[PDB]
Amino acid sequence: MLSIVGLQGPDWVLIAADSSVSSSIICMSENYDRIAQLDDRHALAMSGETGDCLQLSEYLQGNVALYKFRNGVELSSDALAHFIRHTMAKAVRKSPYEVNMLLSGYDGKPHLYFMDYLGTLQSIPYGAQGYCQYFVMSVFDKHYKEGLTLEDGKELMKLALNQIKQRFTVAPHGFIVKLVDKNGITKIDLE
Amino acid sequence: MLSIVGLQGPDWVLIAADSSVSSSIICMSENYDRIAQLDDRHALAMSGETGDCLQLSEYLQGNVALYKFRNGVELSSDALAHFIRHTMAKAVRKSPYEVNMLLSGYDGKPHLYFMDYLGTLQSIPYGAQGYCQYFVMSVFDKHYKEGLTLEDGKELMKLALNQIKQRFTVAPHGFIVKLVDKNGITKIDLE
Amino acid sequence: SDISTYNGSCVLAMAGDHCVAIASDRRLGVNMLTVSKDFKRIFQINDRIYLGLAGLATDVLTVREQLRFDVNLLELREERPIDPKKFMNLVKSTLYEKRFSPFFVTPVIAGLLPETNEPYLAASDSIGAFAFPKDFAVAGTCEESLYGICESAWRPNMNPDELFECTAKCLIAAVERDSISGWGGIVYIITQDKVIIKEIKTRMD
Amino acid sequence: TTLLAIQCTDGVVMASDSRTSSGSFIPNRATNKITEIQPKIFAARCGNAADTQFLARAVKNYLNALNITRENTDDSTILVASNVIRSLIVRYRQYLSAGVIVGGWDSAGPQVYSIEVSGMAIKKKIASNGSGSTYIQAYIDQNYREDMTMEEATKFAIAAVTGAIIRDGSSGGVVNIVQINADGAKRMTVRPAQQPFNYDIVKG
Amino acid sequence: TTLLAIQCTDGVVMASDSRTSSGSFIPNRATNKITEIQPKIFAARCGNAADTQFLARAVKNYLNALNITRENTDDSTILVASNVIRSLIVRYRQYLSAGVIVGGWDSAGPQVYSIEVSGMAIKKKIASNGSGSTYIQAYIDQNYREDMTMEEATKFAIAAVTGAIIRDGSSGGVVNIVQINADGAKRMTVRPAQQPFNYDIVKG
Amino acid sequence: MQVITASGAIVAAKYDGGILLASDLSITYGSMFRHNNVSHFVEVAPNIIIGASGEFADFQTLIEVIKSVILQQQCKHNGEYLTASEVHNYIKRYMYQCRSNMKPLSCKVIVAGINPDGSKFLACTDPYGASWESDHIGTGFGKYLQGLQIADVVNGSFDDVKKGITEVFRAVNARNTTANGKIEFITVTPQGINHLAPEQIDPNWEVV
Amino acid sequence: TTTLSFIYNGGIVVAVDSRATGGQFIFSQTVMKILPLAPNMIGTMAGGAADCQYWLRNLSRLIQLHKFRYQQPLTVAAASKILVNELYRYKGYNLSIGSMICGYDNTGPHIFYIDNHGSRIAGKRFSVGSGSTHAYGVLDTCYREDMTKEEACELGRRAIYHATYRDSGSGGRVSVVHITQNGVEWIDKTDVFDMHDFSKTTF
Amino acid sequence: TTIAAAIFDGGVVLGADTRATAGPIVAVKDEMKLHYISDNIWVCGAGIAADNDNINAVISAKLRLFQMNTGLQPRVDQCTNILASRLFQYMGYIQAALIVGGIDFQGPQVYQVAPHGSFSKQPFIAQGSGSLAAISVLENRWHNKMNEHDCMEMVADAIYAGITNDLGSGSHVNLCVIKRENPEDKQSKVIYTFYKDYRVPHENDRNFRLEPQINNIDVEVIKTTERPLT
Amino acid sequence: WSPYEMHGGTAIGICGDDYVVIGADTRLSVDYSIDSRHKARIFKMNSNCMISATGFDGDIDAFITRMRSILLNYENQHFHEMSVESVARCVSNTLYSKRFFPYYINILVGGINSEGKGKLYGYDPVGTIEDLHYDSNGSGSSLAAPLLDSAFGTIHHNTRPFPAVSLQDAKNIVRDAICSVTERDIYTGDALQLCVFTKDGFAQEEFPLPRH
Ligand SMILES: *C(=O)[C@]1([C@@H](O)[C@@H]2C=CCCC2)NC(=O)[C@@H]2CCO[C@@]21C
Ligand SMILES: *C(=O)[C@]1([C@@H](O)[C@@H]2C=CCCC2)NC(=O)[C@@H]2CCO[C@@]21C
Ligand SMILES: *C(=O)[C@]1([C@@H](O)[C@@H]2C=CCCC2)NC(=O)[C@@H]2CCO[C@@]21C
Repeated sequence: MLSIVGLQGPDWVLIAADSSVSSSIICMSENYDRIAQLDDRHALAMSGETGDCLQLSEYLQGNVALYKFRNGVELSSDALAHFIRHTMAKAVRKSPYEVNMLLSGYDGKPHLYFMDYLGTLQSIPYGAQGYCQYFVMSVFDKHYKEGLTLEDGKELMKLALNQIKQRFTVAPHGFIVKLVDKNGITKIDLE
Repeated sequence: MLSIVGLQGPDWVLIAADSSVSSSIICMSENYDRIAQLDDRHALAMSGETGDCLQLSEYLQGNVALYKFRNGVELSSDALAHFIRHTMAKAVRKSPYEVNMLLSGYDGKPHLYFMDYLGTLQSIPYGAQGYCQYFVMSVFDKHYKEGLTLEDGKELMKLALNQIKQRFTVAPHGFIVKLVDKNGITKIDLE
Repeated sequence: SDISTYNGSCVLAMAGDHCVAIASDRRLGVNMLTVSKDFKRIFQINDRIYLGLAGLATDVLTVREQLRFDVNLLELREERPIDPKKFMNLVKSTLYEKRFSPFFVTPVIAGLLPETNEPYLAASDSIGAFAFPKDFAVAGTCEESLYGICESAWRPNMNPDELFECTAKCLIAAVERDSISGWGGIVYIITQDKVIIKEIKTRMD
Repeated sequence: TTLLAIQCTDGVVMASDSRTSSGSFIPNRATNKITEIQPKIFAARCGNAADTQFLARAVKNYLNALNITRENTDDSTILVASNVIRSLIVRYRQYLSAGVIVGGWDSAGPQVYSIEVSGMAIKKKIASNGSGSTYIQAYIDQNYREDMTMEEATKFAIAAVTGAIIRDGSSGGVVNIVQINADGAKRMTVRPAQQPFNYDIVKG
Repeated sequence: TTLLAIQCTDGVVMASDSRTSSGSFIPNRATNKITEIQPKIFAARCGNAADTQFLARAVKNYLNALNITRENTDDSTILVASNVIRSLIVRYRQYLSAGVIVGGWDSAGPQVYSIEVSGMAIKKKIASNGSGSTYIQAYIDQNYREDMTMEEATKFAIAAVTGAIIRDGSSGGVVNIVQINADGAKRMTVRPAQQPFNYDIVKG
Repeated sequence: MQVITASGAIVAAKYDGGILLASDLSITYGSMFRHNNVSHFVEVAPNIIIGASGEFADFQTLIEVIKSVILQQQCKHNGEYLTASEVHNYIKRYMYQCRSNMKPLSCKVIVAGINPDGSKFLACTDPYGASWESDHIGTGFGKYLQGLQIADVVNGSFDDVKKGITEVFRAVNARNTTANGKIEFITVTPQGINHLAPEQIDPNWEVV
Repeated sequence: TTTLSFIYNGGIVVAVDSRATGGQFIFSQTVMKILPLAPNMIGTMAGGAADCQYWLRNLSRLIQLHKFRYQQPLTVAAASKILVNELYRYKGYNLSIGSMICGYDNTGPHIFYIDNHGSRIAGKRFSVGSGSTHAYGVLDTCYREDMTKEEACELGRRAIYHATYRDSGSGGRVSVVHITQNGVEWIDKTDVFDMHDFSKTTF
Repeated sequence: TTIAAAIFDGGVVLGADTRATAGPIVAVKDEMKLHYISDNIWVCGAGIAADNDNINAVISAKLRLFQMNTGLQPRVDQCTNILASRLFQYMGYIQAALIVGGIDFQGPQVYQVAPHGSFSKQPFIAQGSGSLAAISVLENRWHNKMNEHDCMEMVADAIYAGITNDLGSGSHVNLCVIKRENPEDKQSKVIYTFYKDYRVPHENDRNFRLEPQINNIDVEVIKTTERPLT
Repeated sequence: WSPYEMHGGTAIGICGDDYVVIGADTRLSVDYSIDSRHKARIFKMNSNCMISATGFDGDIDAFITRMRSILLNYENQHFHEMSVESVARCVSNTLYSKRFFPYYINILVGGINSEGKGKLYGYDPVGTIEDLHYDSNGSGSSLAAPLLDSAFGTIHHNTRPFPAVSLQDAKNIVRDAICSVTERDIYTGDALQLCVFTKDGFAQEEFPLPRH
């Protein structure tokens, strides 16, 4: 039930994730990077058990690199999104990966995909996995404008994360936000 | 599983409680006063369902006032603590009040009582109900000195609440701390 | 897991040479968490009767207060202190009146007979199935540990010093093998003349 | 348990086994499953032993209550016994797993009522109940005649309860016979040595 | 279901009921519960109908397999049929709730093996199985004789299976008789009109 | 683990000349006395008898396994049978294998035999695979309805051991629902296996 | 159980209790909850005792195999990754491994929290076990980066001591290990009974 | 537990082991399972020790009040009916599997009363965990009109059989012989003789014990205070 | 269906400077019934060590057979009898091989190492290994453990040196503890098998215990 929130802009994607890793009632770390950079172009925020998320992230990143090396071409964001969807569809039926993801990738066009452990793939302008969607979707609906600037995008993502902090009972102690744009995945701070 | 923490000093008691009330995954309020001032001398921090805590607090406060009015004498802290214990012992067996409390009272001597829904009454120098005890007891053990000053007491309670915030997965969005001394129960801010 | 295991307890009583010794761990634990090290499980019921309640702290206090209600009423209505056997039957009645909603405490009555001054141990289960061991009466989550150590260690005719010696050592051995019990011990040596309340040091882990 | 009450022309033959079973253990091997409710009214008991004994004692109480305000104490007593057995079973159907065949003699003559564990009371000329009655249902149907006298019915009931004892693990021991006529009730015990059949009937 | 195979001096009489029951509904009222494994080897089937029919077809396969490498096809065939029934039941005890009485004639003569639902195979002179066999256990013990011929055993088996049909709801319909001698197997069907007893035997 | 067609109690006890095993010849279907004259013991070797209390289908499967293995080792050894210790060890390992496969043979299996050295060997393997060698072994209610009637006379004279086993099986017939019929006695002596005439061990019925 | 490990300027201090207890009974108070893996790497044992001991000695075997196969020793990240992959392959088998892979490699100090569940979290301060919350409270309240070796070892020792006091599952003796570039150093096993200050009346 | 009461020619012999277990551990090695009901009636009980003790005390009080008000000797079938009704009204929750053994005008009577209230008059009865090991001896050695000593030995041997064969039973064999003070006089006073530890199995005693008790635990006393006992 | 019989019975091991004294009750029993009054549970694995298993007897026999198989394989493939420490590691790995179908047996591996020093190793059913000066396993483990703690004080003070208890004194301690367990644990009883591993080899003694 970890809070990962994606926000797609005209030429960027702000992908944020709960940075607090936990063991039972203990917050083991306050800066755990739950967003997985499968490629230099794609950051996969993952909500789920830390072990399942780590193993799935490593598998997907290894497969993306293997596709890049086997064939001298990098996966697209639609191709990678559907590869993740195929992986999750295989898993659910046999040996399920219990991870709900937001795949944010920039391959010349911004892309944000709502993915879940079952394998529902949907390109979204904004979304979230965990209970944070119940808190952030409305704010996006209330404040997202087409053609949103990157600064307005950071403001809107900050608003969504602040809503997670304020209204979600299990408030993440912090978030790690990453900007996925033509320059790649860069970790940022929203203040 | 709400975080209430009590700390008894030489002539004062710092009783703090989770100030975040909640409905399901929603933090309804961020300043809910979970500490119940049954008397002008006794503040009862309560951890449990908001309804059970409110009803038990109102019953105990009404009974304390009724004792003060029926007889021209106020209940002691031991007498009030054992009255609460009797109430909880009655409840557990028939119609249980699912509230774990810390009764902090000053009747010329500081008193802090660890009370639980079952009815275990124990005078304690410091304690906590909820999962916060797993995080704060050690800090008290590590940093509590007999004859602790009120400022050192506030520092130690602040340390315990900071440990709750940092290491407890469900970190309370804030705490309400009350000083129970010869001047009564005064709400304070630990910064 | 279990309600009795909620509050770890370890109460022992031993019979000596015209003297008894009731020891108890001093820990108020909540399952695996230590809440206090100053929890009183042994209570003086009469000048020559001590009751250690090994079990749920809630029911330790409830049973202690209910038996102080019964013993005080008996001594007021009879102008006489309650006998160790009379108090044993009183505790048996108190527990069996709640037989079907039992108190989760096992009582251990360590007393001296009013005239002969002989040791009187009487440990029951949650519902007053009292035993009357001439050697040692154990109770609490350390029950197996206490039984094992006291079976080998207890010897007949122990004077107050030797009786304290095994009560303390044997209780220490029991509590140090019980995770939810320990954090200090208290041993009440009841003799003809005096009650010696020695707080013994056990492991605090 | 094997219960077999036969309402004859000249009396009632209540045959029963004597085996109380706790699983595969026989706590009582000489059980009196037919309880003397009244000198000429008996209750053969099957199902839970405690429930059936409570039923017998409660029916003794109910039949004495029937006599509080009346002087014809031997009138409709068997029918009332069956009715009270049935009302206690239906009233306590959740807690009482008891079936009772109440048979005897009263002003109305010989009677045999089979109250089932469900609480269904039926006046029966031939009534059987218990686990062992199943094994002897066909035997009874082939060997029971309406015209059997109390001695003929006693022999047939001994044979049937012996067959049930042989084929049922829950049924065993001695054949407790009660012969109730107008004069009174005669108890008999048919021990395994005096039983007409043995385990040797199995496989020929 | 009532199964009753009798190993006579001059053959084997396999009597069965014809009632397949799905709870209180009878999907098949004329069931052939005795399956012709071989011309002189038949399997009376009780328990789950699907499991018993699979058992019959698998035993046909196993007995044909027994004949792949041998020419004495009528030698030890009944014992092997019982053994394969028993090995399939124990092998599939979790999934097959099947009891089978396999009887017939082979080089060893007439034989009747009762393989229980547990998978216990016993060569029996008189074998019975199914819910209805319980009601007729005592009847069989009282009326079965080792010296009965195939006709005497056929009459007795018709009577016993008819009694079971009457007293058992799970057992009913016609009495499927199979008479296996050295010459072969003769099937007979005793319809309710031709059955010796009726429901009227109940209560006399 | 489930018992349906069950073999009744078995009481085996070593006496001077060998091992005396008693058990009814009745298999019970639940509580019903279903089969009579069915010996609960199977002579797997001239000086090795094997009985079992509990599911008799699992004891027929175990006897099939035992006979197959004895036949294998007999063909290998040109007629020589496995010893009672070897047969019981194989039963212990096969019943533990069945338990480990989660398909236990729900029968407590007594192996009573004379080893070639002449030492009486009486051992038991429970459905779970726990095996133990003892001078006297009761299985089923023969274990429970025993007391000191066997232990006091075990390894004693044949008459004393026979009387003790007869007392135990009188108790069994009296207080075991599945106890039906004659109690067969089998003497496994170094001179072979002798099936003594089955005896009706009547309970004292003057209780009524 | 209570195991802790923290990276300060001078190295990695790993302090562990020694209590194995199931239910109420204390099966042991001398359990070694630090299993060496490499000359400058150890793995802590928390949760299931058999699981942690088998998988940490298996990880030691794999580290030795890698060092002999390839001259470069297996790093602390690589070792923790091996362990976490092996443990995740047994997800759903109810393994219970809580284990901090604390080692000094070519890239410096590294603590990786490894769990049966497959979580592999890098960090400079971890505590695993029933009493790990108490050790965390003592650490986070008293931890400094510039503590001397003695100060850091005493911090870990006192955190384990407070965990043993407040947790029934923790007890025995604090085995303290100091891991530096040079290699694993086993500081001492200090009985928490001696660490308790009985002059205090509050605990 | 192993409790066994039989009826001999002159009376009743009840017997019980003296081992109470708090699970797999022997809490008591001298447990009293033979409960005095009245001068003529003793009940030996199994099941829950508290339930047995309390129900036996309650029925003993009921029959003492009966004998006081009415001047009548309590009847064994009367005690058994009261016990069975009480156990039935508690639906078996009072786990007191009792064996009533007494002598009234109807002679020596032994009744069993199951925890659920099912009673039964039987010549010899064995209840408890070792009830089967005991009943075997009772099955083989009880006969009509046996003398007092043979019934005493039989009941003690049945309790010993339960002791040895059953883990829940052990320690000593306590007997209680209800008998008429003058056996030839059927109207003589019904007295009882309780043979505590009638059998003390020597093979079941503590056979070893460290004469120098080795102990390396040292007691450190935090605080000592002495208070008068008055 | 639970594939274990949860057999009771206590084994008390005490490691010495040059000896190891494991005393286990012979009795095999579960559910108020004694399957075997005598059923040895301490086995001489080789000339270096002995294994004492308490718990399910099927699993005791299976694990002891597996350990004998592995020690024979080690003797054949590594040309010497497996040492007590090597046997201890092998016991840990053998028990863990069934981590998901555990042998429900608690193991005490007591032996004499190449140094001549006593080596006792305690185990749980899932294969936790622990080099111990003393240990107690089985139904009376909770009973017997305080006895050993008092005899040695190791639990009371973990870091103090283990007292130099003589071989005969350790044998007496194990006997007394087993007798106390027999007095209190119903499952413990019948005969005590007191095995001692020393430089002189494996010695065995049979002491009666209360049958009841
Ligand atoms: C018979 O019904 C039976 C006996 O206990 C019987 C009960 C009523 C009269 C007293 C004895 N009841 C049972 O629970 C068993 C199982 C089937 O038959 C029993 C022996
Ligand atoms: C009989 O065994 C029965 C029949 O369905 C029967 C099965 C085997 C042969 C074919 C028809 N099996 C059942 O499940 C019902 C309940 C008892 O008897 C049945 C009618
Ligand atoms: C006997 O049944 C037993 C004893 O505690 C017994 C109880 C009633 C009379 C007092 C002593 N009850 C038990 O709970 C244990 C289990 C085995 O039998 C016991 C020893």
